[PDB]
Amino acid sequence: DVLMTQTPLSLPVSLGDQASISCRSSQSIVHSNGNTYLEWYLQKPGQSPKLLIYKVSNRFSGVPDRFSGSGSGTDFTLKISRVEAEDLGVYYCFQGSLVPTFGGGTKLEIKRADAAPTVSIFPPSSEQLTSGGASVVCFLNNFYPKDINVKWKIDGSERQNGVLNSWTDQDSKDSTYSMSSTLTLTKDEYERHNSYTCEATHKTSTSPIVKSFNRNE
Amino acid sequence: EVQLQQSGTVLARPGASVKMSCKASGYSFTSFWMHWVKQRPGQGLEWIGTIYPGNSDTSYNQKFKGKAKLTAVTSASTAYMEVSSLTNEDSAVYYCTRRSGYKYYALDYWGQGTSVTVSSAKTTAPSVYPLAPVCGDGSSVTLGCLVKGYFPEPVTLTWNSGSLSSGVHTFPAVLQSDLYTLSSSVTVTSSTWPSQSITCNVAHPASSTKVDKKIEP
Repeated sequence: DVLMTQTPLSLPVSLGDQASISCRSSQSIVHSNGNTYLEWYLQKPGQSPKLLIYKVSNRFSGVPDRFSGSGSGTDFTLKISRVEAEDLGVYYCFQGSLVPTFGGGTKLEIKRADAAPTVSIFPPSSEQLTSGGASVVCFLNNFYPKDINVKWKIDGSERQNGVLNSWTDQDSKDSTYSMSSTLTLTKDEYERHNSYTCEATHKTSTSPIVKSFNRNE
Repeated sequence: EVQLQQSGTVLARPGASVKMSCKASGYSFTSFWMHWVKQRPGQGLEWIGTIYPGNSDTSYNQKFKGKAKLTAVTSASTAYMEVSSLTNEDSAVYYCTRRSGYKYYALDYWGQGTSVTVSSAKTTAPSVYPLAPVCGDGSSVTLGCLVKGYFPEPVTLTWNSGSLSSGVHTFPAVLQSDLYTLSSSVTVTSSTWPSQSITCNVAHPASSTKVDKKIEP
């Protein structure tokens, strides 16, 4: 089995900078006819992939000349000298020879300064509480890098169950991310505790960002 | 002029089989290899298999051997794929793309893709919940909406019929036991709300549902 090990999986870049996506085969992919069938595709969010480079270093027709391929041994490289806002998305290498294998992906994204999440906890709505349910939502807005962690607590007691998180993609305006955790309980179960905490630990402070409330209000 | 059209969005119950089409045009169907690629909800691209029409040769990924059945009908210029014994892992987007011969030798044309959802879920309108900040007592005030327990995707959520858009953070829907859950955060200056009405308009087309939820205190 041939393995296309593509790195890195995430490459934040500042506009106008040169990007370098690498892709390595677990052994030579040079075919019998002497040809190397190593292409590069880019899948922009919401659309299908599209051919960029074919035969290792050849640019497909209509492809921005800032794109270029190369690659020898088992190491191939995609370069985007001068990254524009249209180049952002997921890049894939692909050895379409023997058993066609895709690289893993390298999400081209924008780089900005680190930024701490801005947390906000919301108690269950009375209407949800009428149906017998009770979600406690925590928005962890506008941060960077995207790497963030959330721990819930009930009466100081950690609660790892029924918590459904969901992250937004990099914000187009400020290049930040936002996450959304949600502890869903039962009305009765909810109505048997006071303190509902959610602590966001991000790359910025070594101290979790705590957000709490008491049904005592 | 080469055009790859694929069948629509299919919602399949688990354990079933799903047959999808891919109508080619603008080129000789029988002279090129049609490839199929799978993309699970969150991961990269996976090569499934390939058929050469007009001789019906096939080549599968070991993983898909008994799972994906590639066929082609030259009089319909349509490649087909039947994914059977449907599991959760079969929920993904499927692309039929063409392997060009001379010039490029690569997947230069792709279809818009086919979205298959494997679930036992029945069609369910959402439950839209207002998320007012905790209790009484900064410069900006974060509000939100919780849209949960719906089937199937998608839903559309706007803030104030759309007047509010900056500061809005709509997070990706996630399935938590047969149904979907989506949430949205709207950050507006203190002097805007409650001084101003901030309604959350949720539409679930599959259920012919348009719901407004005004965020009161």
